[PDB]
Amino acid sequence: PLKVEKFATANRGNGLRAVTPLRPGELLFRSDPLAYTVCKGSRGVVCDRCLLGKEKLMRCSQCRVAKYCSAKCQKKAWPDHKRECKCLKSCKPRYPPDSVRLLGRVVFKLMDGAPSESEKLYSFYDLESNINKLTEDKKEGLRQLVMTFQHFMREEIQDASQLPPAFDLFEAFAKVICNSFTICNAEMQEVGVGLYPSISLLNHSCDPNCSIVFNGPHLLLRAVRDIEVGEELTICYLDMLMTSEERRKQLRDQYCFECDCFRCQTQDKDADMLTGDEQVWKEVQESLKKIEELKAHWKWEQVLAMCQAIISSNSERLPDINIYQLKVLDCAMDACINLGLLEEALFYGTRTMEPYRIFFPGSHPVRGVQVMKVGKLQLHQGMFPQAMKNLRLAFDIMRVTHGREHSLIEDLILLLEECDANIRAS
Ligand SMILES: CN(C)CCCN(CC[C@H](N)C(=O)O)C[C@H]1O[C@@H](n2cnc3c(N)ncnc32)[C@H](O)[C@@H]1O
Ligand SMILES: [Mg+2]
Ligand SMILES: [Mg+2]
Ligand SMILES: [Zn+2]
Ligand SMILES: [Zn+2]
Ligand SMILES: [Zn+2]
Repeated sequence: PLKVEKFATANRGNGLRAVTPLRPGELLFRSDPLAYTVCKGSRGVVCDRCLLGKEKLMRCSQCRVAKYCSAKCQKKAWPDHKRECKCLKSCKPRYPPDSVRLLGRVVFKLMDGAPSESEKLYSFYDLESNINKLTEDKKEGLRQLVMTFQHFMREEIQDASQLPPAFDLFEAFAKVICNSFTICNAEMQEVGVGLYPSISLLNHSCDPNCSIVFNGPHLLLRAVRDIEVGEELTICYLDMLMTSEERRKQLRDQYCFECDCFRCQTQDKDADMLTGDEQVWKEVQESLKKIEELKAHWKWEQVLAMCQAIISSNSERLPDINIYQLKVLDCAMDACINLGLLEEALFYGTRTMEPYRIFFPGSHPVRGVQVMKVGKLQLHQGMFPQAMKNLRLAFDIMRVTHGREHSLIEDLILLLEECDANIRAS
């Protein structure tokens, strides 16, 4: 009962295509990960199982590394965590890279696990390594991860016979880097990384016809536009606010390919993204490196301090459509929400609305969540008609990008019903 199938593309390798016409919002695939792990920055912040930020987490007794929101989450996570727990324990104080911890879970899943439904269309052994396209610097980085893995796993795995029969650690890491999915929360922090081999069949487009959304570790693949029978299915591997030059570099470095898509050919939106004095937004772009690092580690007061020094800077300022200014406004909004400043969060969030409409496609999950947060801030500050307009716009987007299978849609429906009741009382 699949609406999608694997096929061999001409120049792109393997891909995924529709066997039947698809309509916007239609659910193509849903899977749990083959393996996944919390990211280094969100470790000890978000529950290891459900990846939700909780006010109270508790450490696993043995390793004291994994943290859980509930006994339910540690029990559900115990099969995945059982063997790595002894590895994390023995390697303290040192914490392995995310890719190393992710591959360790892959190895344990393949060794001790039943066949994973995540592999239905495509398996881990099928994944693209792009090894013959790797530069010598990339290969050396992989060699370092191999030795890190051999150190990190030395407790559980001392020899190749404990690895799967065909398993080559160099090839395995090459596969992990190109096939890893980043799991993000509503604040654009990356809370986790996981492998979904069936979903790895989707080739990239900067103008994709599909989108992925995450509910905890659970992934949902949906069509965001009408798709003809036989048409290849694509997602965007990258953040939507990047210049064609930035996208080219990232797609080269990580995925070893050159994007020929129409947006990259025409440098679509590049000029509008870079508006303002070039010297000014180079300095903002440099500051974003530190700001987004603080955000990855969930230090909001420090994020807001740096963001205000930009938005409010005595020195020259940039238009809100400048993508680096826009990223700063977004980080400030998310800091104000966590720090409990709603008026200021709404001020920043309101300023991101029109730029988000321009830069994000018609239905994109990032924009849907952004509009939902703004409408939610407006509702709680008691602007009902403004909140209702944005909550309805968020629903128009998120019914396509998220769908009834996503828990956030249920929350949005409750916000709409509350906002509507307030308007009718007036
Ligand atoms: C988490 N997710 C993002 C993983 C993607 C794994 N693959 C896709 C499936 C591949 N075709 C396969 O056979 O397994 C990427 C790889 O696919 C190629 N690829 C893609 N999109 C191109 C595109 N638009 N143009 C050219 N090559 C593309 C590229 O080599 C690139 O590393
Ligand atoms: Mg190849
Ligand atoms: Mg946001
Ligand atoms: Zn949990
Ligand atoms: Zn443990
Ligand atoms: Zn492109």
